[PDB]
Amino acid sequence: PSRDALINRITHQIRQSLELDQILRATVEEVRAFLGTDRVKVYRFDPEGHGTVVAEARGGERLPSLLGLTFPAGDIPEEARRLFRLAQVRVIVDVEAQSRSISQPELQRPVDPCHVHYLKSMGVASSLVVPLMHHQELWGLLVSHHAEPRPYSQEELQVVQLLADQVSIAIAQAELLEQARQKAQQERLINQIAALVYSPLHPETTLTTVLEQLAAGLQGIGARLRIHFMGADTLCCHGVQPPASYDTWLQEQLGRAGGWVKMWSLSHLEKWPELQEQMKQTPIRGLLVAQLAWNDQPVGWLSVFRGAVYQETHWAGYRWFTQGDPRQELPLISFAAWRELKIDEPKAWSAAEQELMSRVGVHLALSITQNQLYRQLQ
Ligand SMILES: CCC1=C(C)/C(=C/C2=NC(=C\c3[nH]c(/C=C4\NC(=O)[C@H](C)[C@H]4CC)c(C)c3CCC(=O)O)/C(CCC(=O)O)=C2C)NC1=O
Repeated sequence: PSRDALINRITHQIRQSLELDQILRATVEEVRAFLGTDRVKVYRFDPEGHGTVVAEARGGERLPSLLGLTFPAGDIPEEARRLFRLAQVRVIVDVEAQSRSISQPELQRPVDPCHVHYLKSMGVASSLVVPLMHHQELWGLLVSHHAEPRPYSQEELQVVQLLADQVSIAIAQAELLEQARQKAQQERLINQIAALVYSPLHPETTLTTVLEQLAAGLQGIGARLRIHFMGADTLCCHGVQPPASYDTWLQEQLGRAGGWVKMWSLSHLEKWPELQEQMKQTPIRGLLVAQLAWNDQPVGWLSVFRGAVYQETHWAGYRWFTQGDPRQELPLISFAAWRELKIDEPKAWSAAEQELMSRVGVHLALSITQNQLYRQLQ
C-alpha cells in the first residue's frame, strides 16, 4: 500500500549517495521521521568491538545528543552480539515494566537489570535496536530511543527492517567506492614520493617534503629518515620526533638482515624500559618502521609516527562531553572506560599501508644505493 511507496522513497533517499556519512544521516533522519521518536542513532563497531555513535537525528531537545560518543566493547556482552549477528531486533517498550520483546525478519522476555538501569539513567523510556550487517559480520546497530513509553507496530518493525537491509547494501557499496579511492590515493602517494626522490634539487629540501607528505598520507604525527650508507650519514625529520636514542635502537635490533617493515605500539617497547619511558615523554604511541635495504646490505631506516588514538578526536566539541546533563552520567563513565583503553594505544596501520611503506622503502633504498655508488666510482 502506501507502506511500499514510503519504503521506496526512503530507500531512494538512503541510497542516493555513495558517501557513508550521507548514507547514515539520511538513514537516521528518515527513520526518526517515520517512527516519530525522540532520538535515532547509528552505532558503528570497530574491529575490537568498541562502539561509536556515528550518526544521530533528534525530534527536539527532549533527549540529549550522543553523537560522537565512544564506549567499550564490553558494554554490549557477546551474548547480545550473538543474537544480533543472528539478525535480531530488540525492543523495550517500558523501562519501568522491564519487558524485552525480541523479533525476527520476514512474546515478551525479561531484560538484564544493568541495561535497564542504564536506559533509566539516560532518561530513555523505550528502545528499539535493529542490527546492521556487513556481509556476515555485525557492522553496527540502528537505535531508536524515546523519553516516554511507546509500543511499536509490527508494520513499523518490518519497515525498519527493510530499511536496515537497504542500509546494509548502501554500506557495502560505499565500501567498494572507498576501497577504490584509497587504492588510488595510495598508489598516487607512492608515485608522488618517487617523483621527489630522484629529483636533482637539494636533498634537504626535497626529502623533508617527502617525509611531510608521507606523514600526511599515513595520518602520522611525524616522520623520520636516517640514512647511513657508505660515506653518507644524514638525518631528516618532520613533525613530532622520538628521542635520538631511537636511531641507535634501530641499529641494534637489526636482526629482528635485508629489508623489512614493522609496526610497534608503546606497549611493544616493554623490553627497553628507558627507551619506552623516553617515548612516553613524547606524544608518539605508534611507529611504522621500514628498514631501507633493497639489496642484501642494510642502508637506512624510514619511520612514521602516530600519537595516541584518543587525541585524534576533539572530544570537547561534543555537547555530551562538557555539559553536565545527569542523563550523560553512565555514557560518560563508559567513555571514561574507553579512554582508559586507548590512552596509550595508537591506531594501527592497515596491511595496505605497510605494503606502501615497503614499496616506498624499496624506492628509497635503490635511489640512495645508486647515488652513493655513482659518487664512489668518482
Ligand atoms: C551511546 C550510549 C549507550 C551505550 C554505551 C549503550 C550500551 C548498550 N548496552 C547494551 C546492552 C547490554 N548491556 C549489558 C550490560 C552492561 N552494560 C554496561 O554498560 C554495564 C557495564 C553492564 C552491566 C553491569 C547487557 C547485559 C546488555 C544486554 C541486555 C539485554 O538485551 O538483556 C546495548 C545493546 C542494545 C540493546 O540490546 O538494548 C547497548 C547499545 N547504550 C547506549 O545508548
